Amino acid sequence: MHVIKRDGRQERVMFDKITSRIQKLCYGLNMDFVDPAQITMKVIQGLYSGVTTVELDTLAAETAATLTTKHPDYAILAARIAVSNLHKETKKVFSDVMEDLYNYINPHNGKHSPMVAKSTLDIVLANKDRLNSAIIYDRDFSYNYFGFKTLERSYLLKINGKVAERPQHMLMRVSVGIHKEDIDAAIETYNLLSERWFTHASPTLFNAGTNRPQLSSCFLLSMKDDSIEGIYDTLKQCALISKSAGGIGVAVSCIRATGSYIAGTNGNSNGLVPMLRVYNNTARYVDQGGNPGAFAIYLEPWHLDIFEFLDLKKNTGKEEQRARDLFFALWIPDLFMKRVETNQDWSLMCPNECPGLDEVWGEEFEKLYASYEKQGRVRKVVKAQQLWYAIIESQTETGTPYMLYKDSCNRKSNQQNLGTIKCSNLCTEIVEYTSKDEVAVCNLASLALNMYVTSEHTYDFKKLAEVTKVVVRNLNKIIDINYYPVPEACLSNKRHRPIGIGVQGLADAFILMRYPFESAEAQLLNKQIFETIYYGALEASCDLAKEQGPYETYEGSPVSKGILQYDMWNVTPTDLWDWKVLKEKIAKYGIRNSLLIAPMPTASTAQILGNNESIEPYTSNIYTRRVGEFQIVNPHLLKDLTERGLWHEEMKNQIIACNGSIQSIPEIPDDLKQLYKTVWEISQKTVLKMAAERGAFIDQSQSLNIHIAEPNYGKLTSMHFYGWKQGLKTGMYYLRTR
Amino acid sequence: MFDKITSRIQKLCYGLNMDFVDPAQITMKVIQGLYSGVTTVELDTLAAETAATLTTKHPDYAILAARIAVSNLHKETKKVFSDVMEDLYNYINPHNGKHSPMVAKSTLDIVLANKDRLNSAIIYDRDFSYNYFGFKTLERSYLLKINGKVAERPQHMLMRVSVGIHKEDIDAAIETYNLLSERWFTHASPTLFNAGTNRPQLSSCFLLSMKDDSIEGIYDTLKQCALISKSAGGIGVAVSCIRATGSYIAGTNGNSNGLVPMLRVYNNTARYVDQGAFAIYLEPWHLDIFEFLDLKKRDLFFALWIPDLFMKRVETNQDWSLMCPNECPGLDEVWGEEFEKLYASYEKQGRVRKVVKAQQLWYAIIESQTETGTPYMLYKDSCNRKSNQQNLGTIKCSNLCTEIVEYTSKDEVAVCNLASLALNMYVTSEHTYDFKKLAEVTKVVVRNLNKIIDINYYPVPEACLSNKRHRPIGIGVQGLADAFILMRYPFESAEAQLLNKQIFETIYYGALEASCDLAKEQGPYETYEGSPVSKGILQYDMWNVTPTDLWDWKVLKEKIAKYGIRNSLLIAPMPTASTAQILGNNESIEPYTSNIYTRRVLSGEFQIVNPHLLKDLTERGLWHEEMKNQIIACNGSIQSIPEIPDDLKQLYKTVWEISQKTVLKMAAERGAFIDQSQSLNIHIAEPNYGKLTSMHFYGWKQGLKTGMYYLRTR
Ligand SMILES: CC(C)(NC(=O)CN1C(=O)c2ccccc2C1=O)C(=O)NCCCC[C@@H](N)C(=O)O
Ligand SMILES: Cc1cn([C@H]2C[C@H](O)[C@@H](COP(=O)(O)OP(=O)(O)OP(=O)(O)O)O2)c(=O)[nH]c1=O
Ligand SMILES: Cc1cn([C@H]2C[C@H](O)[C@@H](COP(=O)(O)OP(=O)(O)OP(=O)(O)O)O2)c(=O)[nH]c1=O
Repeated sequence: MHVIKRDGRQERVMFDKITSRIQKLCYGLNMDFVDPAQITMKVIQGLYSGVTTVELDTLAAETAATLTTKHPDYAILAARIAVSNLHKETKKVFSDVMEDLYNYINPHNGKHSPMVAKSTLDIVLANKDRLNSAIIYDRDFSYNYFGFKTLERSYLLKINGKVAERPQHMLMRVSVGIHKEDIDAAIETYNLLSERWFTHASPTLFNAGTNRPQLSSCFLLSMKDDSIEGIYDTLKQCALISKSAGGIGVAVSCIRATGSYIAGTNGNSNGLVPMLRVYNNTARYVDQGGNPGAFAIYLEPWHLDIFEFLDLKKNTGKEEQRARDLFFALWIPDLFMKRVETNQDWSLMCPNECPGLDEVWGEEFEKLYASYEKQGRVRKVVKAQQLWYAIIESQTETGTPYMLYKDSCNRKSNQQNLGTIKCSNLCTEIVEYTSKDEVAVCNLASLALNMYVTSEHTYDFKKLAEVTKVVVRNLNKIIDINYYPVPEACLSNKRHRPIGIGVQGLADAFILMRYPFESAEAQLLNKQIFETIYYGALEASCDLAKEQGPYETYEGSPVSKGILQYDMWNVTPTDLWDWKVLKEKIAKYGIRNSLLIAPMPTASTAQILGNNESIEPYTSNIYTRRVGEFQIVNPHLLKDLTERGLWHEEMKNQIIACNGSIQSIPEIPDDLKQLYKTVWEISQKTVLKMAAERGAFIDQSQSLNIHIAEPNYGKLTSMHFYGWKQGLKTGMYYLRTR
Repeated sequence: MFDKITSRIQKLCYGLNMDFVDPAQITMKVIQGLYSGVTTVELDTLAAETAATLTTKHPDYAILAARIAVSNLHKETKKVFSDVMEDLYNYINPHNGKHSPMVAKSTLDIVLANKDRLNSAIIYDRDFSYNYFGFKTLERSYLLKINGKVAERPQHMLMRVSVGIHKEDIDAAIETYNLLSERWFTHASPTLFNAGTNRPQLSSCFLLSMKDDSIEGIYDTLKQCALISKSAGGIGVAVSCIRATGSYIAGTNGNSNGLVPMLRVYNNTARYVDQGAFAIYLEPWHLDIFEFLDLKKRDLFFALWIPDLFMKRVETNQDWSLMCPNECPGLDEVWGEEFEKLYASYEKQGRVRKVVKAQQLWYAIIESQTETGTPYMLYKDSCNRKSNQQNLGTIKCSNLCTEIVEYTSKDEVAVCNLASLALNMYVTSEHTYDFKKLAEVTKVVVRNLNKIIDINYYPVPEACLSNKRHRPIGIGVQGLADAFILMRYPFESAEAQLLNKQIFETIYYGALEASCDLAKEQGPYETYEGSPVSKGILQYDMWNVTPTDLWDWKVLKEKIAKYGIRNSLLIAPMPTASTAQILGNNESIEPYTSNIYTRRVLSGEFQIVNPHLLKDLTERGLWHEEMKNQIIACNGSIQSIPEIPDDLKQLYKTVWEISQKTVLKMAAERGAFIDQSQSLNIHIAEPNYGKLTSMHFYGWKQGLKTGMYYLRTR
């Protein structure tokens, strides 16, 4: 028939032609129920006397995509269809893409617009010879579809509207954006970024090697002062960060509660309820412009406005008086948990009546708080369980507030010497020091935990621990060259140098190592997996101290005084790793990095390489993405449903009506039922259990979500108090129900 | 006892024309207190209260109601100024315990040395000069309050204001006091508030230009904004410089959300920081102009900064290009016959983001005004061509009240510290106007306001740099309505029109003669050289209005040509709401809005009628409880009731039936002797868009700076 080619000529569209043009790609697929026949069918069964070739692979790719439910290989295939009709549509070699990206011109103004950077490009052509050939473009056939169309949507820079990079072109520029002048490691960084041994978090990918590269995600802000001059110089600070697309965690603990005396202008303060709507509208003002930004507010429960802090995301409320786009978080000191569970009363205080109440934690905070109580100098006295179910009443309504434990989050941080951490980040994993002239930042890089497994289901620990070895130096260099939108951010992270190495797909990891997520083997691996990262991190940060000198303010720190993160948890480690010689190695030289581990949640940067989204296990065995609107079942799961033939259309529909609960239907081996157990089914005691076990080797904190489709009050009460009781820094990210 | 209170009562009824005043009916309504309880002051509490109720019978019951509250304010306040000042600095906040000096050591110290002459120069029978409703606006905020109890007397606060301004200058202090106390004028509200206090703010005015289009500049304007709302200041903001909705963002590759989500951050800011509200000045060429008049349809007041074109292409039924100040830069920053050439550029260059018929825009503004009242109308190309800061550059906005027109920049956020004139104190018991002292008093006020410039604690250093060079001062007025009424003029009359020419002339040449005097002493304001008046041509020349033979300006033109003036701008009629709800004079320059009005004192609601109306009504007997109701039924109008000699309903007519054609008339006739603008309110309660279209243009055809403040309906 009738398709106009890549030319401008015509070709007889034939089934024999297309089914073989797909057979060109199907390599690395068990091609036993993978079948290029029945792609071509629905395609040709709509092929009209028209329709070009690329605009036929629009059909061919998006059709093999929808038929991923037949096998998780079809997604990886539907990718190559779209990728190959991106390859023949994209410039073939790297230096030619880069040169073509800097000479970019904006057709609105005519203003010459450097997509990349002169700070980068000129080092790029400098090694054009080997760099260009050091790119295996056969590695963007290793991505799955639903990840690739997270890639091209916003990760692959386009020119005037259409794609300008290939995924490898994007990955190499990233590895060039990081090391710039360095090449022996730049291609090394690429050579792990490409075959997905890991990834840098979202912003490190976008504008690595653009002019003023902004390589940092979330940022942290303590309130400058208890002053409008300090407040709006804080408000400016964060508005600037959301300019440069930055997540933000703010300690607003420092602020005059509602009804607190103002000496300067003889009125009472308005509290945070009005002060925070200011941040609310700041958020959906400056997005970056084109989807919205949002900041995580960290108010400590001793603050008089804590109840009204909690009324703030009740679905639909009181209009002129309520905020939405802000995310809320609790920076909880041990004491509150204590006399909730002892059911003794609780004092609510103003940080001005009771000054310096946010800049103190733990045993030091036990008494300073009780000192005001004896003086009588508090505003509200309420039974501690009040504030407690009122929090749960807020969480059961929404999912917020977040739950961080200050006197667990400060007890076990390497930044203690700098003072009290008054807050965490947007997604509650980063626990760094913040102040008037300091706003520490997140240097983030996900780890694809599923990749370090043998085809014999044994773990490749000594490679995980040296990939991190590379991950740490990347994030170090990122600290220097990263554009800091605010001068304090620089002169913070330039000081402390905290980097946050996150992980993803430990959902997938447990599964592909053949472990049920709950098993006493997972458990048993969950240690060592995070022993591995931390070890490789400390080992890498140590080699860096002996080369560039320990960060500003290194000694004073827990490690400089000779006692490490797990030692703070009293959780003595496992003997993979000879920790004695690491401590000693850390001891002559030091470390370059204040904090290292931060299991940060990754969504887009997880969607991209098919791993399931942070540390959380699979939520629904069958789930969906939209870029049509495609059904996708768990890869792993269908991997085994087909190996032994228990997957039909009279099975797919059964699992959908289960929310992935493949536990009901008894034609599936209980070897798989245990293994692919949806997170809901998992009594979450064990998840936080696990978190605490792995948290011992986490410098900062870990963004943990909690899933119970049927959330009671005590069944939520006994949840937090498990996590807090057994040591966690971050108790809960979101609450998911239905 | 009944015969004990009535004695206690006209022991204060002196000066109150005792025919339609009667002391017994006061004692009668208070005996409902029934005694067997109530202190010695609770009596006098509701006794004043009772007298204030009866302003309905005579405006003298109000003045009496004052003294009652006042004579039992002096009872519960010690009687000497230096004492009051002493306890005001030796104040301790007992919620706390820390030392909190409510006045200033820097001023007390100044008080105690010149103590013996200051305390005696204070006349303490001038608190009796105020009337009740004025007195309890005073009670609330102006009189400093030691531990809840009023620590000051009106005198004690006013002498504090005098001493706060002159500081070491005592001879000029009793000066400013004796005409502050004899109500010959008054300073701005924040002045009377923190004059002589620790870290004093003496300004409200306050203007702001976006120091950029960038976030960095958006929030250092916002940082500045909250800082000023901290210091209890209302701001006019120039936001014309800001990216329209969707106008391509640079390195973030985003597109702008434009104005609306921005102003919402300012909205919320304006509500977060009280101890307030901001005005936002957006020129009609900005693209987001339609997303602009829907926000009004909130804590922000809105305003258009209109160039001559927009009107010229609204009459002529001609199109209109809405532009982005980024595609079409420097567009807000240019004015007049020149601006139209720059605007017509991007017209021909074609870079325009949305073009609509200009009259559609226009009625779209009338649609927002009829509902709300906003936006304020101020004519750009009509402000700068008649402004004395025309040399410093295009003035890009006005204040939150639209009387101030001052240059604003990267670090110059102009203030216009303020003081109003009691225009009704200048009359004879021979019904002729006293122009002599009006200059003389204005002579003083300029110098005080200029002392205020030097001592004022400025919230942002940018405001300091603006006031120290320009040294501008907004000298406003009040009781315009009462002046005509005491000169026995109708507001609309031609001898209202004579006099109003003259009235602002004497003020202008009173202020110019005053501003000329402290170029001698200190040296011309630094950016004098270049300004239109350093170029020997004044405000009334830019309107080309030949002044009255009243004064000899040829003399004044020629004083100024020598030494010069320490000030850039001089005249600027406020809307003196509280700042005038004290003396007994009608709010700014507008006529009597409604002959009978009511103010809410806490819980009570007292019927208060036009003090001159009733006092002329009663002179005839033709006033009563039926007359009374008939006037409230008209929401002000006394034209219905034919009993009234038709001479008096010319005199007291309300601004409703005062043909606005002719309000904007007199507004132009005085605007020539006004260095800045004028807060002009517009009043029609049944407003076809036709009326609004014709009243608006009458303004910019007549060359006004402010086309319109508020719209006012029902
Ligand atoms: C208030 C007044 C008329 N009467 C009182 O102090 C006490 N009293 C009575 O035994 C009595 C009986 C029946 C009706 C009303 C009253 C009443 O008021 C008074 O002047 N009583 C004289 C006693 C000194 C206190 C007093 N001057 C004050 O400051 O209120
Ligand atoms: C509404 C809105 C405006 N803006 C504005 C304010 C930012 O400073 C600007 C982008 O910053 P820049 O990229 O620095 O702006 P620019 O280089 O194009 O020139 P200018 O600063 O004068 O605009 O766009 C946003 O960035 N985000 C938004 O959501
Ligand atoms: C002016 C103002 C302050 N505040 C509160 C919140 C801020 O923490 C703080 C900043 O303003 P200030 O009260 O002026 O801060 P301050 O340290 O100078 O306190 P004081 O004047 O009593 O000596 O006041 C409001 O809540 N609303 C307001 O309008």
